Amino acid sequence: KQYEKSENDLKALQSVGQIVGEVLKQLTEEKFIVKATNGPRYVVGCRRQLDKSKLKPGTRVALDMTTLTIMRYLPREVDPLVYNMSHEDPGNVSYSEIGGLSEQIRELREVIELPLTNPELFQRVGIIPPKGCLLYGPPGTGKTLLARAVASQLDCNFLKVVSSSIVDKYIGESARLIREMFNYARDHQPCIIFMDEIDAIGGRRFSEGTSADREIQRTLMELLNQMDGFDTLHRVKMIMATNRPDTLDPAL
Amino acid sequence: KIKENSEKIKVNKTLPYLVSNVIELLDVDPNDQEEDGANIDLDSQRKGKCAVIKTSTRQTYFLPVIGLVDAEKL
Amino acid sequence: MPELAVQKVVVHPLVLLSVVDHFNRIGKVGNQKRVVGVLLGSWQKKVLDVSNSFAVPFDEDDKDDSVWFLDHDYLENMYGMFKKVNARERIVGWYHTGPKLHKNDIAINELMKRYCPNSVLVIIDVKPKDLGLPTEAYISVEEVHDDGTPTSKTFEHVTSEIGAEEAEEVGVEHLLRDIKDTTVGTLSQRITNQVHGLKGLNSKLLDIRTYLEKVASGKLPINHHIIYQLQDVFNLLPDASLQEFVKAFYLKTNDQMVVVYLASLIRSVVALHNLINNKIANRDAEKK
Amino acid sequence: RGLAVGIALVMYGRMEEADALIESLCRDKDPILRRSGMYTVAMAYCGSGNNKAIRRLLHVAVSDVNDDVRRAAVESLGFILFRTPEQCPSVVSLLSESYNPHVRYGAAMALGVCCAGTGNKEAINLLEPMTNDPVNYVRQGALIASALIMIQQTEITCPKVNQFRQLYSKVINDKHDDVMAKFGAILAQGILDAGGHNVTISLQSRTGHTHMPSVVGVLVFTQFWFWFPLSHFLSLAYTPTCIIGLNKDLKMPKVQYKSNCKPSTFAYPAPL
Amino acid sequence: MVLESTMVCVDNSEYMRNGDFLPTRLQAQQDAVNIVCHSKTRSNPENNVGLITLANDCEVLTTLTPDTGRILSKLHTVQPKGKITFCTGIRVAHLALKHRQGKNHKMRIIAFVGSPVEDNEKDLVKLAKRLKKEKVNVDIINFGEEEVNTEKLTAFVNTLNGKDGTGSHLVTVPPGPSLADALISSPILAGEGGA
Amino acid sequence: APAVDTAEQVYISSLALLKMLKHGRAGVPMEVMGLMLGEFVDDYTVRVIDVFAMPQSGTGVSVEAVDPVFQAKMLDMLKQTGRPEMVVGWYHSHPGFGCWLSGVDINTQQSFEALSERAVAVVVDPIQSVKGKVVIDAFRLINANMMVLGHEPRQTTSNLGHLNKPSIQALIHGLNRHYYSITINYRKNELEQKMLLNLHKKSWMEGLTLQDYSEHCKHNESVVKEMLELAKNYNKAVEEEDKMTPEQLAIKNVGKQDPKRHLEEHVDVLMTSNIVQCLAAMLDTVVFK
Amino acid sequence: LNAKVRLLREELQLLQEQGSYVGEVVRAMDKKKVLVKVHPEGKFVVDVDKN
Amino acid sequence: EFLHAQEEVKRIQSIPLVIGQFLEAVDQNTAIVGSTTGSNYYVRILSTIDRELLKPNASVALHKHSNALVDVLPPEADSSIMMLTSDQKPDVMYADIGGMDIQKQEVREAVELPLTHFELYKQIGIDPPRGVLMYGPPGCGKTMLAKAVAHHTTAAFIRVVGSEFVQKYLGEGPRMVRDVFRLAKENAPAIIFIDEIDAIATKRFDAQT
Repeated sequence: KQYEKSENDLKALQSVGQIVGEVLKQLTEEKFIVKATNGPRYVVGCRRQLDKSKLKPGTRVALDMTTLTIMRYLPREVDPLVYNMSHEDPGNVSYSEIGGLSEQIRELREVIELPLTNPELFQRVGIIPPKGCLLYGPPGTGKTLLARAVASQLDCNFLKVVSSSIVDKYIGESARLIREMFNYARDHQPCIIFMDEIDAIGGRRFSEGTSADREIQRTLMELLNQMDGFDTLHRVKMIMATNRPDTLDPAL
Repeated sequence: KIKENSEKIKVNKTLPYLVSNVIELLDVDPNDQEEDGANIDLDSQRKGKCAVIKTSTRQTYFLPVIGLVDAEKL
Repeated sequence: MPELAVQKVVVHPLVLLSVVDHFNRIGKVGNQKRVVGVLLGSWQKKVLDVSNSFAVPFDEDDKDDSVWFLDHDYLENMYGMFKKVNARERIVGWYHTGPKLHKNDIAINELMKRYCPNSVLVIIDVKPKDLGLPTEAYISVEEVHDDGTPTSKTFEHVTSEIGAEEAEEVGVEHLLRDIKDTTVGTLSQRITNQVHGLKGLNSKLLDIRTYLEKVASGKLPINHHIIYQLQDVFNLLPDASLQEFVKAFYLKTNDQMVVVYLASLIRSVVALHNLINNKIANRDAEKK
Repeated sequence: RGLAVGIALVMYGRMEEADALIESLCRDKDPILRRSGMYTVAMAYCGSGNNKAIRRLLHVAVSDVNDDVRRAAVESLGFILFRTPEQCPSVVSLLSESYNPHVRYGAAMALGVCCAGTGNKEAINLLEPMTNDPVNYVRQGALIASALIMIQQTEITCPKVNQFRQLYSKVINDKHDDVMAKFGAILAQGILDAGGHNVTISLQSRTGHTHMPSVVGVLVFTQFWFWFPLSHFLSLAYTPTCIIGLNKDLKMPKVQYKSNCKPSTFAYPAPL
Repeated sequence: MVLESTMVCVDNSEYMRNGDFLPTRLQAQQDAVNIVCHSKTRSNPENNVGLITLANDCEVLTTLTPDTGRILSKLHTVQPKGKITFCTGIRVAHLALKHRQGKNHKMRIIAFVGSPVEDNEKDLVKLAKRLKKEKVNVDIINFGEEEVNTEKLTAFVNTLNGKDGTGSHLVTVPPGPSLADALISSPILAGEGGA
Repeated sequence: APAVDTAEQVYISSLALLKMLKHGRAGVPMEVMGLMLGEFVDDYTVRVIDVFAMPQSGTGVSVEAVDPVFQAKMLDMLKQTGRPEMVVGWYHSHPGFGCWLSGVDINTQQSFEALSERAVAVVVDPIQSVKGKVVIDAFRLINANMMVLGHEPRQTTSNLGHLNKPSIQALIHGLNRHYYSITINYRKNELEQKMLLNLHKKSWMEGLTLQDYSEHCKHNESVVKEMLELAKNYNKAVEEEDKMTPEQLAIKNVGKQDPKRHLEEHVDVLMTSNIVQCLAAMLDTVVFK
Repeated sequence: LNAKVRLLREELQLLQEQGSYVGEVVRAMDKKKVLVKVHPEGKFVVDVDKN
Repeated sequence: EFLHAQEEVKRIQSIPLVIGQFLEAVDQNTAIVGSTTGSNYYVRILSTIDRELLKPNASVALHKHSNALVDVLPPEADSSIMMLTSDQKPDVMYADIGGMDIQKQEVREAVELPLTHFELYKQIGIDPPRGVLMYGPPGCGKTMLAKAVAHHTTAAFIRVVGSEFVQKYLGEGPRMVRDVFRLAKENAPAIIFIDEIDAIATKRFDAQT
């Protein structure tokens, strides 16, 4: 049993340190143009054996480090973080502990819960369900308790995301996580995505500030286009949570 | 025979060596993943359990993961 | 078993090479006898690319048809063995070693179908001849005869071409004391092609012609195909007609000449002076 | 290999019979036989040039890109053109341009043999680029060619003689050069100095017609590319040439002879 | 035998379906062909047997192997089409025998008869000269020409005997209930020089 | 360190070489191997008659890659052919690397060396190749010390040797440690050479063939139309082009995308095309009737 | 034409290299090493080839 | 022989290849490139390649063994993004933002009339538009006008998000801009639309980071 495990290790060492890439655009059947997840853009081949048809720009390929030929096909790109968000759906707090808020609770369902089962109900009206939910309130109310509490009771796929540390100073690395959650939800349809403390990403005019005021804006720009820009949601709903709607960008 | 193959592993186990984070754990079978067609058949996905690991040196590396390392933690 | 699944046949330089070698290798069994081998290659492809061949023992009588020996063991062991290395390559069929298509061939073919998943008849005309190709492709077709018995097994020709992988082409050049022959290329090659075409046409017409003499007297059958072909030639009556010329070629060289002269003018001073330097250069070199 | 060179050796001065042998050896499966065929014509023809022999060799080489033949044509020239010793550098000037290292090897070997006894200025310069080229055989052949012309000629005749020794030495001390070159260099040294410049290798004898042992000795010697004890054949090419007298009883008189030149300069000037 | 290449020729005739051997000739010959093979293997592991069919046109079924399995499977199948095509059986066998995976062994043909042999004296005599020159012997087990026919075969077998140390044999098996095995009468299980 | 060894000159047959290319291209990028069949003749020459492969595995060029099942199975069958051949050595391909052996690969070479010490490993490169002369090298493979001492050239005698560089200083160092490039000769002749020459007998039909007249007209039209576009630049070209400096000329008189090169190229296709089509139509007419 | 191919065999082995970089010279030192700053990688003090 | 010699060079020209981008030609023997790795190289140019199409900016291939300029790639190939929002177009037209007449007439004239037909605008005498800036209150809906025209053309609309230019992977960022712009030049005419430049490019940059 031990010998079998030992065997795969040699495969890496023969290729010398295998690297991930993606097919940018297909030049011809033999030659693809690959943009690397590691760095340089590459012109690549394919094994005789490995079919051309399988590779897609929506998905990832692997390359032999030393000759740059595609060894094989790899699955769709998803961030490590997003796998942890999907899992985080049962954080407990039942529907009993969030009561008294019940009138406001009914309003949240109309937006979030109804398009999952049937988008057909809003379709008969001849209207496309309203985009984005904003939860706001004075502190202690339980704006975050509510979003979280229903997600556990149904136990639907729910991405719970902390967005008050997702911005980093690492240019380009902050962008990817924010994109990935929208894309992912379209795939795992139906889904709900809730971002908590996105007051952080809520930006202002700034432009006399530190390096910290600068990173917030890139992320804030990205959200705008993703909602309404030329890209838009469907059955899947995106929920925001704030403390102040005043900290928010005027455009947002 | 285990010891000859592991010796190469031992040198990588010894210093210098990096820390990284796991982007995805694929964990597919060493048994047939699909019979590739085209010019010459065979399988090209003869990879065992695999992981796509991101180094902290802003490059991405593909790696076949061993079976001895517990699957659950990963 | 599959023979009908091939429209077009392509052969690597290897197969043409391999067959000549096998003939000797068996222990020099020939004359009346032939040598066969397996063809390994693709199938379930409209294009048949025969990858390799390896030697097989064989004794053939082609003057009789109730005796032949075919090695059973080799085919089977070879098909079983090969899957691990290449799952696509299977035994594609067998080559016959000339001089032409026989009815003697159906019999040998039948066995090959049973043993091997596929068969195909590639006929390589004898020991090395010709500038072009010597292989013809045939697939065994089942037809009705409206005068004899339905389900007869015969051979119908299919187009023969060549084709091979990149690495192999590169190998041919290294070994060889040129690269390839004519089929069409340069200005010289097109004209050769024309002369190549005439000697080639002439060969086809002899086959028909010798056959008619033999059918008329010596009583070889009268088939509708042979007669249909001959009649058409007289009927169509082609008439020579105008067109296809151009005069452009001269202007282009004239245009280039004026520029070529400006270059020679600058060149002249250096070229002229160099002549003296060379004779002296040889003395200096020898001295020091 | 043994049998192949041996077919060439037996001929000498019987021109016509060799024309038959060479074509047949060239057609064969064996590469070695192709090179031996050239030797066959070189010897049979050495006696007087003809057009026939050079013409035969020449067509095979141009036609094809085959290495083994291409060297053969150029090589074969020196032995046959021997009668007017200038000519071998004429044909070889066009052939030394060739990018094939084979041709380049064969160009140097040819120049070596023809010019050996009565030298040419043109022959010297042709050898220089072969030495330079980095391939192993071009270099060994070039260094041995240089020495052959230079035998029985003192190191004050021109500075080139001196230069040739320094080059040989450079290579043998070095490990940075090729093994094949170390053999050419040492051998080269060996030829130039042999018998302290009273032993010679020439195209013709001082009688006025061909000095058969010298001619024969060089060609059997040039192979060593595979198998190295082969180089020792060079001994037949080495022939002593010294003015010595004869007494009535067959012994050595200590008589004097006049010389037109100062005999002091020629007493081995400039050694290492 | 020790270092012999043997081709067993199988008879499959409309006289093999017969019930002269009890309960059926097919079965009784089936026990015989298996025995002959098990015996050679037990005798020498290096010994090999091959298969060709006498009946109809020539098919080379197996080239040289140790397998009893191949000869068994063929026997179950009957051929109403073809019986004993002797002249041809010898010729394919001689050719076949040459290429071997037990190389530089002696050359032997065992043919089972079990149908009247169609072939006349002119074929038979002709065949004997080809056999001498190639130096291959043929053995006949004769229950096929006592059943309603006179034995043509004996003269041919006698002449063939003594061309080497593994000579020919005429093995006599009755026609009526006695099976296709009465192998006791003359050697064939392994080679012997006598008749 | 002193030992009295001889080098193996590898004589590869035409049949054998071509198969080695075939296998190596196919294996890409994953490294694959196989055994060599041949004969041992003279006192150093191992000749490769033919080659077969051991399986394609991602565990390739290893002891494991070697299959006992293939080897036995072939050898019984080979006895029948009237050629049971010796295993002179083993070939492998690296299309992930050059002529520098891998770390597994050195052990694998050693196992072959135990069986027959006239064993070599030949490296076949088809996309890690820098030469179209077929980048192949031969190694017997002997230890490091032998190079360091300078013993290794004493053992090789009866060699010429050679050195090439597919991939930098690292490869050179790997090569030197081994046994460097030991000489490869080829056993070839004119019959084998003629087989490789071929293309199409179909040239017979094609030399005579000519197309529909409407097509002859399409070609003539397309070219004359094309020639008009380039013509306007051509005027400038002949008036000027005092410059001889390729970079300056390119900007000045549209020297790069030159009207001379292309217009000539165009007159030449049109002329040749019209001649062969026209010439064939007329030839056929006379002859068939 | 012969010259073009002659040149060609040498180029393949020559080209085999660890790459190139582009920088600028801030200052030279008297000893003939030059302090240059490579634009993507660090600053280096390194010598000139005068061939 | 020249052909067989050319074949030497054909084998080196193969994979592995890494893509650089050709800054300029000094000569037809040496040139300067700045590669996608995130490093620039001054490297040698071999034989059997064109510098005719490669003299102005284009993609180029280097061999990873040599780390020098072996081969060439077209200026068209290695385009980071070609199209988006013309095969992803919204179905929104001028009749779902039925009002704002002054605004509707301006967008239509600037964006639609040069894509559909460059000749007519130029014919009049007045230049066809080059750079468009769009300003106003945010509550009007600039993106929506952009949508209507995106639907109507159904070709030559390149949608690029300003965050998508910046990148974690090394050296891609300044390069990413070269690849998309260079493609607009080749498939002329085409419009490049940047949604918000008001949160990617800022008035204050601190440049300590």
